[PDB]
Amino acid sequence: DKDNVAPRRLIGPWGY
Amino acid sequence: KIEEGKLVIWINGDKGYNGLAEVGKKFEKDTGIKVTVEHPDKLEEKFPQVAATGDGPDIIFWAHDRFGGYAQSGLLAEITPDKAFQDKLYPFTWDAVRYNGKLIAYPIAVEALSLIYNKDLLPNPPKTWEEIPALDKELKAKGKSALMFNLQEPYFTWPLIAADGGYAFKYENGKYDIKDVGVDNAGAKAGLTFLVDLIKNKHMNADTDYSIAEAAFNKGETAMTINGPWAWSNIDTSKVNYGVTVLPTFKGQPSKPFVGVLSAGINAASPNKELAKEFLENYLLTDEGLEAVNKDKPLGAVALKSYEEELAKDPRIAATMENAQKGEIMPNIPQMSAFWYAVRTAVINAASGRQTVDEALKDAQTNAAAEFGGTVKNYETAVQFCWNHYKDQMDPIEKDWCDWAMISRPYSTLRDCLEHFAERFDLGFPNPLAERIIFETHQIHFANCSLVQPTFSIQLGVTRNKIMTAQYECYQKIMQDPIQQAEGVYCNRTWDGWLCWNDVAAGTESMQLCPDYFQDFDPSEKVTKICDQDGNWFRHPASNRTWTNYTQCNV
Ligand SMILES: OC[C@H]1O[C@H](O[C@H]2[C@H](O)[C@@H](O)[C@@H](O)O[C@@H]2CO)[C@H](O)[C@@H](O)[C@@H]1O
Ligand SMILES: [N]
Repeated sequence: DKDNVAPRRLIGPWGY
Repeated sequence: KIEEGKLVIWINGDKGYNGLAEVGKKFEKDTGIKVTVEHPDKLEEKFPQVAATGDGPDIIFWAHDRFGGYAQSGLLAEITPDKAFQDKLYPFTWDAVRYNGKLIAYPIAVEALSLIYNKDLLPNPPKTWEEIPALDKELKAKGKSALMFNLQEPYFTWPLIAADGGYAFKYENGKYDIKDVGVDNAGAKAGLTFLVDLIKNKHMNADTDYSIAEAAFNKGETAMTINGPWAWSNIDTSKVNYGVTVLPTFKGQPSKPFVGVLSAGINAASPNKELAKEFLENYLLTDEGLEAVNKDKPLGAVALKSYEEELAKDPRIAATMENAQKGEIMPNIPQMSAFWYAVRTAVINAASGRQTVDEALKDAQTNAAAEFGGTVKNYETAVQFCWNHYKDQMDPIEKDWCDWAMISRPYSTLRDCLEHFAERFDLGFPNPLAERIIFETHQIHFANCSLVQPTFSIQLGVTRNKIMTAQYECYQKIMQDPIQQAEGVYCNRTWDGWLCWNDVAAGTESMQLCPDYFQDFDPSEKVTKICDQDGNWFRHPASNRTWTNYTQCNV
């Protein structure tokens, strides 16, 4: 199934 | 530029630096030499940066595993303890700081992780990892949890990964074979799968770090943590009724913590090398010196025989050494930096779903091996490694280059390799060289494909397939358009990792809908990307990395 949770690291300032 | 006539000392922020400063005050009283103790962030990475230019501290403290790398880089002074001094410390502590037959640092204390449990919440600790889920279900009904520990540093997960067969390097007949690595094997996968299952089942949270786990344990919110002797001081302050005990078994086998020897090296560039020797031999590595440090933050089982005998009856130290006996002494070889970065990446990516356990450990071993053998030294050589690996997978399947079922895993692995090494060399992903490599595969491998969209005649998982499909569409069309697509000064088209952005006019806050990649993304919410007045994409001020704003997607 689709991943439950977006990775927080990738939303934060060192992410995408 | 290190100052003559004083000592600057670096030690990690979890250690007894106030106690070490007291030793420094006694030194100053006898010699007139001022001792400054500092605890910079990331000191194990900062030391090689600054010492490489003849700068940094006179003395560096860290576990022994980092010291071979420092020695190989020429950053350490030779240490010259005479035989009478060596006799005062345990032989096995000297062994931990012996690299290529030479003593490269002074050993201070033996550290191993233990299970720490709240005896009021949990009268008997669990013997097994397998029983922790059931225990968490009981505690959740009372507003508590079973277990919290640092999931950001692989040191804390290694005991479970090693239990069923994970290892770093084969050590036999006194030598390490760095071509025989135990990160990608059935035992490592079993352990990391158990950890990822604890997270998916909401027994643990992928974002938990050292400070979150310590606070939860010390406030009585969680029944158990995993930590070393240094942590006992703050638990004592908290007044939690705690036990320090053997780590739980996994598949009936002991947890195998990587055993550290806290060690002190002298900076090759120090003009204070004799002062440093005097401070370490005649002030720190005495009963009085180790007592001052230990009273601040417990050291564990100290390297000095006389003081180790004095503390030996502490049951917390007994449990430490029981866990140490079941684990392995860390190698001190130069390959340990690349080893830890790779396992850090595997644990973080698997815990957060960015890779499966099998992808995470397979990529960690492949990418670490690229550093272990000296091929990869910088991002330019990393990118050539990633490209060569990819070409080796693509060359045999040329007839199927337009088949997503055949090229999607190689294409995904190329992106993971470029991202692994970008973070390794403190670059953002995406970055100009990575964009150029992905553009090249669209020119060489996919140029004859009739569609922008992937077509098809263990596939990627649902989320990764959506992300890579979107990436492929971006590079098939927007990235390859031969001419500028926004008039005047503009921010250049880019794939940001999740979404495709066209050329955008200077001075625009570009907007798209949130992608459907994650169950916690609202597909009606907005993503923003700011193009500044100079045609440069916004960089987040905390990182200075080019940054798309996904923050509204999961509010
Ligand atoms: O997480 C990888 C990290 O593990 C070890 O670092 C330990 C250190 O030994 C302890 O004294 C304590 O400070 O916790 C650290 C983990 O955050 C290795 O010594 C280190 O090189 C490695 O990067
Ligand atoms: N981002």
